[PDB]
Amino acid sequence: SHRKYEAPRHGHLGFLPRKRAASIRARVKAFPKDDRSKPVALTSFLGYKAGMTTIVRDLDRPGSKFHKREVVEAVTVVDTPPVVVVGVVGYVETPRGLRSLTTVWAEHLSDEVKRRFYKNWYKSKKKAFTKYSAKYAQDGAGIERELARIKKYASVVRVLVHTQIRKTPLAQKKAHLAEIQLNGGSISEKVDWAREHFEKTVAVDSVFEQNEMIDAIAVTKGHGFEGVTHRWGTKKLPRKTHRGLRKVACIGAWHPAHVMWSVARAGQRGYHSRTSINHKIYRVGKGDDEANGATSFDRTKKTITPMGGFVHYGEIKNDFIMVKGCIPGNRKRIVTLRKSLYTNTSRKALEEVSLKWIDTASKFGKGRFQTPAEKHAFMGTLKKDL
Amino acid sequence: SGNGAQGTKFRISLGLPVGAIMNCADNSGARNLYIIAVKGSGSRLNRLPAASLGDMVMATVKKGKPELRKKVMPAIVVRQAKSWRRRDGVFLYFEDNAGVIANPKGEMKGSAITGPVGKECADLWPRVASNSGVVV
Amino acid sequence: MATRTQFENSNEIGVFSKLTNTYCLVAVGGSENFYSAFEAELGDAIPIVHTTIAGTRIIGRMTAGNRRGLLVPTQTTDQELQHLRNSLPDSVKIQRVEERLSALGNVICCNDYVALVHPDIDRETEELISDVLGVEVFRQTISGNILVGSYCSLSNQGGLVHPQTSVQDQEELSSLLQVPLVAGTVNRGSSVVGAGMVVNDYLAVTGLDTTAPELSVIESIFRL
Amino acid sequence: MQLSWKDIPTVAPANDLLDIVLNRTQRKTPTVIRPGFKITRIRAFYMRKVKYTGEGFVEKFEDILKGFPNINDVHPFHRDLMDTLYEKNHYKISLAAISRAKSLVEQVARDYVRLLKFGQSLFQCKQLKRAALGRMATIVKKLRDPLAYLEQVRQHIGRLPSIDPNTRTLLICGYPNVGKSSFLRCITKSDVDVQPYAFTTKSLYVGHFDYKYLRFQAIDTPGILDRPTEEMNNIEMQSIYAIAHLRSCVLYFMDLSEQCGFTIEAQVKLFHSIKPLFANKSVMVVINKTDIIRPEDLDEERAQLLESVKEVPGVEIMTSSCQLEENVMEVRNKACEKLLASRIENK
Amino acid sequence: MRIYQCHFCSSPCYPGHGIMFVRNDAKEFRFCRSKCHKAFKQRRNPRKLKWTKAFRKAAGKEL
RNA sequence: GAAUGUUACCGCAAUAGUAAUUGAACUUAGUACGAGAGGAACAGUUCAUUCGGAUAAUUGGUUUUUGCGGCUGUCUGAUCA
RNA sequence: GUGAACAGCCUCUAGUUGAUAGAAUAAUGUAGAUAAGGGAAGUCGGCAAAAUAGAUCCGUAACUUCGGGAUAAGGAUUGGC
Repeated sequence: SHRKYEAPRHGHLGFLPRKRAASIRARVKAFPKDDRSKPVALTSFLGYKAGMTTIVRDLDRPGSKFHKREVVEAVTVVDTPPVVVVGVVGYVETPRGLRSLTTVWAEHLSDEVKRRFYKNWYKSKKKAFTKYSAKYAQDGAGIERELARIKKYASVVRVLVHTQIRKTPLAQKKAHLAEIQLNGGSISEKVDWAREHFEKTVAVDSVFEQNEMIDAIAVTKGHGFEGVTHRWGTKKLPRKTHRGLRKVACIGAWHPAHVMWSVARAGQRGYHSRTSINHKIYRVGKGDDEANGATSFDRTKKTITPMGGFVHYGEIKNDFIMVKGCIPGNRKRIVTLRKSLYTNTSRKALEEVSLKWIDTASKFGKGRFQTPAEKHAFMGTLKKDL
Repeated sequence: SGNGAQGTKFRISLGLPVGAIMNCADNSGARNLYIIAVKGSGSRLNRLPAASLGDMVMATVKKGKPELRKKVMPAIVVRQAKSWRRRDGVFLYFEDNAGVIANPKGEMKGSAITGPVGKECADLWPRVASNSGVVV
Repeated sequence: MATRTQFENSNEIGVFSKLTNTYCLVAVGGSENFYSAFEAELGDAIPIVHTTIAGTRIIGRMTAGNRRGLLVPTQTTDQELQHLRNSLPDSVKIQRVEERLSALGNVICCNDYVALVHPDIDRETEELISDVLGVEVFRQTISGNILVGSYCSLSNQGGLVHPQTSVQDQEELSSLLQVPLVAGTVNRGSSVVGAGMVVNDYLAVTGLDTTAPELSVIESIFRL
Repeated sequence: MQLSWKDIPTVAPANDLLDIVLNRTQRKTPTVIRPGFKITRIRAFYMRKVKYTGEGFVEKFEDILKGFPNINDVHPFHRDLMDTLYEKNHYKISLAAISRAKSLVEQVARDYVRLLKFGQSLFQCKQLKRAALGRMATIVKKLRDPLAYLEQVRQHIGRLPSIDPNTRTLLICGYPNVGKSSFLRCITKSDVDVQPYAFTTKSLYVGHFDYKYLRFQAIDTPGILDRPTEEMNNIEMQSIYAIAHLRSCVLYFMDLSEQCGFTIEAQVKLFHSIKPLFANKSVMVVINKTDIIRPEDLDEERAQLLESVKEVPGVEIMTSSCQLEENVMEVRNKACEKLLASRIENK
Repeated sequence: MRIYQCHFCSSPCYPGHGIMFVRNDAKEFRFCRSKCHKAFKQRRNPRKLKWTKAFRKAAGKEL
């Protein structure tokens, strides 16, 4: 039978598998279609979320209530350290497993990728890739020959890179090895691209342009073994009820005798990975880039450094990337970016940018003055300080 | 929900459910307009669908006009007096509730409506903006 | 001229937009639809530049003005008079005028020499308005109603009056307001009069809901 | 401008009503086993029965009455249109057969709650259902008969116009098979395309015009109106007649162009039959093609409504032609202005 | 070009947040923060209690 | 977690299972059609309700960092603490 | 001591520190917290909870056998110096 008539679903699930994040790296299984017309361009990227702010932008969109008015939403500025290519590995297709042997790394390895392999940094004798660095001493019979196979007996190329932590305020002291696929002309302009780009930073005058639809993948925050009550949505029994007042609703299944799949209770509300798409790049910033707070109303030289700090960060010392909208999953961990998969509907890329007033006040307390020099000037010389 | 409104305005999540004693302050001589039915949605478990600023519901008359009782008449909320939901940041409110007089047909009747009237309902319903006075 | 359309399903075009004889100020609503209406009619010194006020679409409840002189409430911002002032010669005043209310359309009418303000407030910034327009504003209520901009909207010729009006009122204000005062139904027997139509010096845009004898008033009293 | 028709939805007669059959079917069908115990599987079919009940119940017997006014509303002309279709016969047979099946639902509900008794032996239930089905059958039989008539006239009212006698109305009628292709069609835009029309040779060509702010429009029924009621043992001629009886300003049509020598001498003593009936009805005579009038029948036909001789109150006549487009606006205008200075001026 | 300054709290900060209490008929003081909203509901007097800058005008700061 | 020399980092994803829905308004369009009273769909742009998976720069709720400030009864003679 | 008082609380004398401890605070429990708008939409049911609450003064209906109702409801007053 039924109560009234079946009723909706508050115990409705959403993730068949799930589980706790046994790795800081998400599960990237989606890759854009390889194009031959467009030059060598990346498909994925790395970075770290900084936080959110309040940016005033003239709504060019023909709203049915606002339109051309001073309105605000919620955007994020993902920070990204100077990514340097230190590994060139190419592949072909994806049958039932990996299928290659042409793995080319580097020689000048810093103290960032040498900590990823070993938990105990002190026990490490700093002697990694010793048998690989000895191949550069000779003519290179096992190096240059490998590149001759990629130019013919290969297809896709996943460049192995990492993130600088020596200038990153994030207390981790370790780089993040990932895989980035690049699509360009033919199959020989893929391996030779990253080959001639050793010990180099991220260039914004080749691939990275203005207003590009990108994606965002981060890591979700968990809360322990949270039960059906808060994890899904269970009711609250009155105080008159005994032995419980917020316990799980009586299931009463049968449907096969093996109790159903969606009668779930306690597990892990969060601590996984998400996937966000359709995001336009507002402004590409750098590490030594000044005058970040370009206000088109007050005209004052200022940055976007948070006057308070969110949680586990710093005071902006790397290349920040301001993108449209926000991103699921908490920060303080590696965030794998991604370019456009294909000709998406978007239905919002028609509107460009119109950013003016940029917020840079307090993030820990209440929003007051944007610049600390303004408060000092309004106060003047008194007892303490100047 | 389509009886002469300028598009579908942003349905703000207010706090006017079923059984809300609404007052009265306009050209009419009524004191309060008790509502016996508040809706404005569809498929939704458990919930009493509330009415945002600019919705057309049916209310009754208790105190004020004893001659017009136990009947159905339109009642569009002209006074929100509560924090709405926009994109600007601003969230100002009034004090007293709404309460207007309308003929049991599908339109309005009141004209000289005193008291502060929200600009949200004025933009949505042309009849409200045409029959008001003090806006915000 | 005297056209009639269904702009956004609203017969009350006087509420949304406001095409006074001072300056053709059109709100946001009016893309290629309104442009095709007054294409060969306008396009002169008075364009149809879109604008807004205080985050609203209503431009008929902010000011009045005769032929030269438009004010602006202090409630809104100055993000509209910093680019639109280039088109207009010298009419809209850029002086910060303090506003006591917000809506100035159903309390004050616009013409040239005839004006009326419903008694409700004192005399502070209201005197400054009459000083610019140069009109001896005399406060007088009509049938105990606060509204006046939606019941009557006279011009330099005639003036349509709300049907629900006493006979005595349609005689004592015929010499002072220099209008014949013609009472009759309007817009299929609606409750609005000046809120459904805006009389201009040249054209006269109304509504299609207006019946033939209700529309024949313009081509008889106002005379073209 | 309407009355109380063209609002009733479609009604299934008997062939399109096979629903009862379907239901009885599933009913006699049943055969359940009832869960729980195999010894107490006798308790369920009662619910079964209540069900069938409610079903036929709602059925019909209320939607038929909707869409139809009353046998004694206001004017008999509103029911005169049905007289030329179903006739007071099927008429009363209208509300008649109405109340017919109507109470039918009575007997229905009756026997219904009736059996209602017991909630044991699903089988007995099958027999009960069969009986109910039979009962239903013996009804819609003769039912659908006149009910067929029903559906018929039903759709029927889609081509037949319906004016309003509670306002101004200018009666305009003409005589087809003469030359109305470039005369009467100069007023309206009516033309036969898909919708057919019997009775006369042509169809329904009702003219209309919107001068100043008035509203003058009325249909015409040629044939029955052009002959006495006694001559027509029914049909619509009488249709033409009631048609007349309606009006505010009857406009008679003549033709002195002599298409094939069809002058009028016998229908002269016929206008007096409807003369005292025109207490507050204005008359108007319009003659088409006035230029080829030969002096052979002019000195005899003029003693009708043209000159002050017989059965003439003393009105104004018009002699012109709208076929050659000679002051067609003046003719149309000077045919309803008299009504403005009569009923409108007084009331 | 004008500088936004709070009235009841006398503190130039963000224009919105903006939950404010009108005076029905006449106008009201535009709040500059959310903390100023709860400081008006309890009918607190900013003239006596130090929370504004107008009180500092009668004090005098010349060091 | 036991793991066939071991640990860490970086890939391919079989099988089973499966997940977003609906409505209105504006423009085309007071349109095609029609004797009158009347009255649509396709494309493009702009939204809302409900369910599931998330996020905390702003707002609201919560206040064990039992803070800061103020106050009642009693006490270390009394005051500050 | 405060207070209407012999309650409760605080302090002094006398009488005391045996009832497993430590680390940790994810969900599900007994008693005890606090939530804008709406003010009886949950439930068989005024069942839980919360608010109103003392003294002085003022005011205090109908009914009854004038020993009652009556400390009515709705207000005002209240500490220290």
